Amino acid sequence: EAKQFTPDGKYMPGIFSKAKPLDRSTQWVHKNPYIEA
Amino acid sequence: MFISVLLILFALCVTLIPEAHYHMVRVWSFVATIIPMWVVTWMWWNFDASGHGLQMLVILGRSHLAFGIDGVALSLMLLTTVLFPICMMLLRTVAGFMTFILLEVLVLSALCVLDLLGFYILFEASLILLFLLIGRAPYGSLEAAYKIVLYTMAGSLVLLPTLFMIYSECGTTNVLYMTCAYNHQTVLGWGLLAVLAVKIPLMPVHLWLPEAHVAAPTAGSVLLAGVLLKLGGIGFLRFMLPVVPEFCVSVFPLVSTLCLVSFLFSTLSTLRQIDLKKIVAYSSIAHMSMVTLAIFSQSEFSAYSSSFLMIAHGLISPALFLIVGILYDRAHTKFILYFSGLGASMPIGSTLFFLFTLGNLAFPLFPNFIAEVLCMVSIFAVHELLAYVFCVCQVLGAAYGFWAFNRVVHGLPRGPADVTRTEFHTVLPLLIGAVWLGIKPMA
Amino acid sequence: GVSSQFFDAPNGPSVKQVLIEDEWYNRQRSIFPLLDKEPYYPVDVFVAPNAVVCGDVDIYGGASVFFGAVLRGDLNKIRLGNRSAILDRAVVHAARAVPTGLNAATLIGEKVTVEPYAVLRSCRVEPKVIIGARSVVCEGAVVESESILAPNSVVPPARRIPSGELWGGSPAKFIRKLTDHERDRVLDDVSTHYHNLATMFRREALEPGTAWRDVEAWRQKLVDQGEYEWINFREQKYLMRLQHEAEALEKLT
Amino acid sequence: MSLFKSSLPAGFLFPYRHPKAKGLVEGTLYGLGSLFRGVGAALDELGSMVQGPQGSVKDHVQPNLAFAPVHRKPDVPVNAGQVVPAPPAAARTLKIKEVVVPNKHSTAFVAANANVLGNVKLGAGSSVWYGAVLRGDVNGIEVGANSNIQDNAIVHVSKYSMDGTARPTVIGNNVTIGHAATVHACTIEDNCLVGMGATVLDGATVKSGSIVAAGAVVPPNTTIPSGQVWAGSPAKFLRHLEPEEASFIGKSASCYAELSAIHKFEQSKTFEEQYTESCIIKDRAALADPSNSVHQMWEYDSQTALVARAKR
Amino acid sequence: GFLDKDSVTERVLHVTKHFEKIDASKVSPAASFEKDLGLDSLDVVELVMALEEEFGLEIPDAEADKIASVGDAINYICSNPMAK
Amino acid sequence: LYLSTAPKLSLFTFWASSWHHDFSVGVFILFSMFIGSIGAYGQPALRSLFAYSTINEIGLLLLAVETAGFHTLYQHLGIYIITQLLLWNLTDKRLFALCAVSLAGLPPFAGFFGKAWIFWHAMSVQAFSLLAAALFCTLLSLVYYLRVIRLFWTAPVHTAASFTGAPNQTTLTSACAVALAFAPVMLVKPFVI
Amino acid sequence: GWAYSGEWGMLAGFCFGTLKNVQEGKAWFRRPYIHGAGMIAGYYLFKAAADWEDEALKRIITRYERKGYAIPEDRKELFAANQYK
Amino acid sequence: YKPEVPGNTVDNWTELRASWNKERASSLGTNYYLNVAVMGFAYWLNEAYYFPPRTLYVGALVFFALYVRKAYFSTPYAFKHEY
Amino acid sequence: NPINGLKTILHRVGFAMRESGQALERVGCRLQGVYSFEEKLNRHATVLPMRHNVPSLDKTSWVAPSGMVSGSVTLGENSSVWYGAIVRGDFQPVVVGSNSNIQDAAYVGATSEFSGPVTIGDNVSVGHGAVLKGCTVGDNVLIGMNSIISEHAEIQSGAVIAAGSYVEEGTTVPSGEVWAGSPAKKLRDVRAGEAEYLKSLPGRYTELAGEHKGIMKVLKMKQAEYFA
Amino acid sequence: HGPAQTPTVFDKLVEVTVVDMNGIRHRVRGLQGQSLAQALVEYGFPDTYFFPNMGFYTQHIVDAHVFVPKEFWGKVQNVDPESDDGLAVKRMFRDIVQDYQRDTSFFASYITLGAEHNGMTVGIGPIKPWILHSEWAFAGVHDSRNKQFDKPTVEIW
Ligand SMILES: C/C=C/C(=O)SCCNC(=O)CCNC(=O)[C@@H](O)C(C)(C)COP(=O)(O)OP(=O)(O)OC[C@H]1O[C@@H](n2cnc3c(N)ncnc32)[C@H](O)[C@@H]1OP(=O)(O)O
Ligand SMILES: CCCCCCCCCCCC(=O)SCCNC(=O)CCNC(=O)[C@H](O)C(C)(C)COP(=O)(O)O
Ligand SMILES: [Zn+2]
Repeated sequence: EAKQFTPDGKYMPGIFSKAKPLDRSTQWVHKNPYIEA
Repeated sequence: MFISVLLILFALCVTLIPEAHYHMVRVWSFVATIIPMWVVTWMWWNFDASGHGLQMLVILGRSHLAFGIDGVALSLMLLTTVLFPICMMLLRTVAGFMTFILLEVLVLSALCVLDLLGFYILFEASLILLFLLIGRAPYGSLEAAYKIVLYTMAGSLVLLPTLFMIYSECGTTNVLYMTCAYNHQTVLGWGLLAVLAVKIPLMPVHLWLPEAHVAAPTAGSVLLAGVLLKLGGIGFLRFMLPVVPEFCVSVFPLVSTLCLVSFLFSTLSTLRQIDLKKIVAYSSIAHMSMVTLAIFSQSEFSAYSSSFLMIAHGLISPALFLIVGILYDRAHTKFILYFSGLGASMPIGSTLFFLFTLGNLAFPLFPNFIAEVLCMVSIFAVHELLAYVFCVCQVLGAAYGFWAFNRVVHGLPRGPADVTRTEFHTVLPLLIGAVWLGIKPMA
Repeated sequence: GVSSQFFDAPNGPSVKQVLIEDEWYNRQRSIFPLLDKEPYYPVDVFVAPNAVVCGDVDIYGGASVFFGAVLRGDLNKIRLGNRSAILDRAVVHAARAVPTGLNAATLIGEKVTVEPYAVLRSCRVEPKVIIGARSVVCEGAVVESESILAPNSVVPPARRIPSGELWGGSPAKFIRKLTDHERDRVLDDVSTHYHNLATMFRREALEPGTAWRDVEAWRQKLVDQGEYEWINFREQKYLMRLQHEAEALEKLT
Repeated sequence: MSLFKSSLPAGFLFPYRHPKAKGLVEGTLYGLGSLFRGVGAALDELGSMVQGPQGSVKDHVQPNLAFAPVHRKPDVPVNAGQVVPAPPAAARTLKIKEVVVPNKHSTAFVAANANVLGNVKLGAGSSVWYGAVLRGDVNGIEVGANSNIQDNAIVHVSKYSMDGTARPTVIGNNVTIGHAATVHACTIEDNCLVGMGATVLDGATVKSGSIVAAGAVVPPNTTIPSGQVWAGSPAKFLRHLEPEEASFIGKSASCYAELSAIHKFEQSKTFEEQYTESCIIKDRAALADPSNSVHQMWEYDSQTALVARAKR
Repeated sequence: GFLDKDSVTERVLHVTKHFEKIDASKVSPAASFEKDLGLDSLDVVELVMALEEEFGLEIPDAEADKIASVGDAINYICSNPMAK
Repeated sequence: LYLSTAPKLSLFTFWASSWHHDFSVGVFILFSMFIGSIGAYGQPALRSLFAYSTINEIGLLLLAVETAGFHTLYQHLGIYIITQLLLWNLTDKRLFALCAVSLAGLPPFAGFFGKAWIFWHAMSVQAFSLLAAALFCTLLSLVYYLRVIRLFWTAPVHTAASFTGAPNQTTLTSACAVALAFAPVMLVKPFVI
Repeated sequence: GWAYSGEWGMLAGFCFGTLKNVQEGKAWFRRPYIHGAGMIAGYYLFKAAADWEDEALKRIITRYERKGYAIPEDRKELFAANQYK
Repeated sequence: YKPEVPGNTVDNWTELRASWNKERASSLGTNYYLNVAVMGFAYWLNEAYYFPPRTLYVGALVFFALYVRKAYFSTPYAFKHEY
Repeated sequence: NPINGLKTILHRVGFAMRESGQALERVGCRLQGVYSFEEKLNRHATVLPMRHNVPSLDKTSWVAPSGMVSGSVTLGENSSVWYGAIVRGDFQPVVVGSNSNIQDAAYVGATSEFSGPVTIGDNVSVGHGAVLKGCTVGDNVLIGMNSIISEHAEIQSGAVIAAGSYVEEGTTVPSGEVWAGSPAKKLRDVRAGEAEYLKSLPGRYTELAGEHKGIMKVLKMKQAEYFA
Repeated sequence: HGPAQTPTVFDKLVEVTVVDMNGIRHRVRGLQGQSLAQALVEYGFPDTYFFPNMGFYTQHIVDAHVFVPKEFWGKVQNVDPESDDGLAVKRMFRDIVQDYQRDTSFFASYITLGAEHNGMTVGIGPIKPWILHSEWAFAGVHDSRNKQFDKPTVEIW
């Protein structure tokens, strides 16, 4: 629900945004310990 | 030469750019690699196939450094200069720009070298660059860099006494006089075989590549896959056959059997791989072995077929690496069992995965198909048993290819969404080039 | 109630002292020792001319101290990690002792960025941490690495800041978990950004400058007038030390 | 009279400026140096002029603004500073007859980079640290003895407010002001501590022995009694004075008085003395070598790097 | 903890065994120097001397004053870092 | 820094001018090469690492000696002395890896060519044994040279500032010795002979 | 002697000044007098190297011919030449 | 993910302490003895250089094989009271 | 921007020539044996240029000697920056119009790597010690002391910012609003007398800044008197 | 996430009784996740109480020689004797300790303090003279007042 952009572009990093910012790491999997071993 | 020096100085200006203006940093770093692509285009427009077998000759006095152009070197230069901007498009640090600029300079200089000592000096000047590239602190493996650097140094150290011995024997290091003097073909031949069997992945001494090409990032992965193995094939074609033919002949059964067993074991080993990147790593071994056998066959058109296959792999395999890199970066893992339902999740990306998988599998409407047809024509004319051995195991590579593709693509949708504009643009040159060379490569 | 004179200085006592109201041009030094406590800065350090640094302060790597910032390590030792950003008019302080019982030195880890108007005093700042504006960490509190502190946030003494999280408020409280990308690059991104700005400023450093000419001209005028005075600080210091020794020895028995 | 008070050349004794030259060698060297200076200045100005608009700004010294005047106004009562006659140039040029400068106790110490102007009284042993601002321009500023103004704090008054009551700011004796604190139109009683980074608004008054928490926000016109600790934004009462905290404030008074004395000692040194100290440090490091040839003949003083007696 | 709780105990018993003012069977693994043995401060000092002599250490006077029991000596030795 | 350059230079010159013998030194060359390589691989201490590196280099020089052809001996001695001069006056650690790559025989810099003509002259007499031994020891050098590179290249950049004046009192000689990448241009021709 | 020796020396002096400013934390372009002096030094030094090559080659041909190893005049030009290669 | 160190911590540290409660002597003596041996008997290999290569390589392999490493060198004789 | 490149090369050449001239004058002072050049005097600069990029200051504007500006700073007619304040435009342009006060040791600048250009209107009062980063503000707004305005937020013309509050990034506040708190929020509307006090605010700052400029000019006269 | 108490240093406070080679007890406060020797330096121990690590790519790491009582033996993180790191540790035993070895001899660089380490008591182990390079050596005499914490840097070079 965050706002990482302005109404006119201008990507905002949103360092101090309460919501979790969508990023490159957004679609990372949750590793399975047995699989990792 | 003057133009080349201008590019050399112009590329170095990256470090002189203050880091404050990142936009211009990216622009300059990309344009520096853009320029040589147009320069090689201008060269190709300048070449004459009705002229001498070598054109654009230049020598830097008594400093060795003999530079001349054949079709093989020009085509390899074109393919490399196409590859490099994509690699630049995948980097974010000035250090990476500098390293890849130096690597590209070294590759281009070696690609048209005509001095065996010159090739020796210029080729392995990038070994430290690869060492720094592969074993990066946060994500790389030091062991892979250690491996590859030791293998390359071992090869070069084996070769060097042979190089200096033939130098003293003939008083020079130019190929066009090395090819014209009587020499002890055997020792130099062993040196050349050792180096170019280390460089091109050939069993048994080939084990550095599976770790190296996987530990490296996407740009270095594409570089290593599409360039440094072809340095071996152009090495054969430019040096070994023109200089020492008798050694080439007396070793032909050994080279052939080694290539065959390499192809067979690599093909069988690939199915047991559990990571996509390792699967792509083993894939190139069979192609390189096929190239080497085609070169050593010398039956009807061996050099041209080998060049065609080298171009085909340097076109297709980097696309596999691009897809692998996109999936890893937007997934943070390379482990197969975390890939599923990719077609519904990444429609265009999965379609590209399919197309380039078929490209790896030598199917019609692709340059790889004509490449392997010509290579098998050359092999068959020498003998039919080797051609049958290559023909019989065609199913075994496509086996792992289709298995991995279907396993990761179909099934339960889970993972990243489809590709971005930058990723599609990176994919684009390989698709267009493969289509163009698989429809009307010649005219 | 302490006399402004020090006979036991590492360099000897000052013979002539000058009143501040008698100063007609400012002589503010950016970096200067404190008795036997001396600074330690990298060769490529950016120190803004209006910054304040003194005494036993440690600075590592591509760190930076910006305009009007203060690092007063008079009561303890101060350490600054590699490539750490200190923006304009911030203070890094310390005390003689803390209730926690640890070293009262204020520790700043590498790749830690600080916005303007921050007060740091007797706190351990682990590497890769963002410090907001109008934000303070009290004595004995510890901020774990890979953390971001919101501006206008108060960190009480002897408190803890668990890592991998975003915290803020007055008093500070949990807000949200830092994303893995934020831990991976963003902290280093800010570090490199402000280091690039600091080096940009350092590039055009015309040091020591030319403003000394006018002061030199005024002194030269005094020389022409002869009113400029010669004083051997070494021998006058020796005489003052001998006077101190004599007067001290003449008061025990 | 260390060992060679009468033999050492003046150049060693006065490294900041050599005396008048005597010999032809010295005079010719001085002339060559003057020519070098002139040519270098000409080259510098040529480079600046070809550089363009950016070079138009030069290296000019900053005024000593820690003691700077403000305007003597009719309505404004001078009760903290003191009116003084303006320099004759100011009067003859731009009509300035009376100026008011701070009334500063000689024992007090102010950093060389602060901004203190006009109607300010500083208590005996009171301190103003680096980077702070104390602009007494429209009202008075009263600071008690042994009272500290820490770094980057702001002290300002109001001649006109929302309610239009010109209220001066008064600070008692033994009072602590935090780093980067905010002071505006408030009264602070004796032996009080103000947190670092806090913010005090107008009409507020603090009783003696009270605590201002760091970073807190003071509402306009609010009174906080003694023996209380307040925090929040705006602040709320939280806790009473623990027995040890008043003694902690006293310890702060003592230790920061010592700090102010030491910093005054460090700051009140002349340039030539600082260069002498630098040369002394240089020679001392040259003497840090145990294998220095002098160490079997000449014994040097630690503080002055001069021979006191021979070793053998 | 710097030494074993048993070997130290048997060594202590053995060094106690060779005192003329003590009863060889009255010595127990845990006892009291005053109530059980009826030994004064000087005898306790002599005890401390013998124990330190066997164990090759040094004990300041205050620690010896704190020592008044066999278990005290055993735990003191086991708490000594110079133990051998 | 003194020891690595001067007495060795003078002894090589006196050997070249007024020395002949009717024997070999090959077994000692094997001792020096193998022992220096293994020790420099195995010693974590930087001082002993460079010590065993020096042992391996002096073994290489002895190998050059045994097959005559003192021109390569001279040039390699000069290159190694240049490197040692660059070594012991280092204040920044970024250039420290350049010494390793100028010692590990990496192509673009002078150590490679200095070892290269030595190998050329060794093959000029077909000294197969010692040439192969030198090649293997050259390979073994690369391990600890890469280790050096890791230790002082892939690290945060930090250089202490001078306090007693003398501000980086050896910049000039350092940066001058750095300009060895430009040497191979003049070196590749028959220069030293 | 080589044609571009002095240019190589000037480039070496350029990098020399660059890395001198590197070793002191300064911008690469600061203190240009060092750059000029280093360029002059490199130019003269590599000119000396180019001349020394010719000196050594003349020494080589002289020594070889004096020993009795007489050459056909065609290859003597490979040694008896101040070529501006 | 992290692999586990095999074995027990206590046992492995005790093995780390095996044959190390001993003072290190001076390296001077070994150095003097090596120099003396070289000065005294190295001339025995003077006739060696003419020998057939097969025998010389056999000798090299033997000499490499029988070598004992000075670092981490320990004997049972270091902690026994009698022969 | 080839004009930028030409300006940059001219600046670099002039900068190197300044280096050479000042170094040679240092050498000449060494020959004359007087080391006044060695003095570690403060180099704090009111006007600090960024290569070719220079602050533009109205002839009716004013900056304190402790006040500083860097980069392409635009201060409008009768616009004041008070003592010790730091407005930075080295990386991003900051534009300020007429009759605006930047009070003592208050911060307005854009130094976040993605902070856009900063816009300041007219009759704008930034309180003592307030921090403004990457934000735009309309006319006639009281910016409170020690307050924080974050990036790309729009302060519409006519609102109120209470002292010491924190404004979140991209959080636009409409006109005529009183806002407070670190998670700042609307409190109430502006009152008539409060707005009148705000409207009377600018002229007092203008007259005081002119007076301060006069006193500073007197002090500079005395500084010259020392050497002139 | 609810009324969970605010994070304070008390919850991670670790205390260890350390006795010098002169037999003087000293109270030291430690923190979870950090090495014992780092806190030892943080306490004010003399530089003679420390030594460089004798391993590869770890020579910037300091350590002190201590004795671990019997109970806490299992809290020491395991190290392979066959490993290269184990070889470095064995070189440390071989050189630094010599005949100062005791079955409780251990290295603080491998002690990661935790909850269980609260109340643990250790003392300093004696060492032989040593030299690493020009700027950091040990005479064999513990007569000094310089704090190891006062060294600006750890120069392996
Ligand atoms: C350089 C010169 C330095 C000096 O000499 S003094 C100048 C600088 N000194 C200061 O930092 C003064 C302020 N220090 C203090 O924190 C103190 O005085 C502060 C005393 C009231 C309290 O600090 P304490 O360490 O005594 O903390 P408390 O036990 O009183 O905390 C109680 C309560 O108040 C809250 N609290 C505590 N301190 C603060 C603060 N600061 N702000 C907001 N809220 C706070 C806190 O949330 C606590 O509740 P929880 O954490 O929810 O359980
Ligand atoms: C080579 C040796 C040379 C020796 C020369 C020096 C000889 C000094 C001998 C004289 C020293 C003294 O008596 S010192 C005088 C000691 N007397 C007192 O202090 C008064 C109270 N009596 C005690 O304290 C007794 O020791 C006791 C009742 C046992 C208390 O029982 P404990 O002990 O349980 O405590
Ligand atoms: Zn005000």
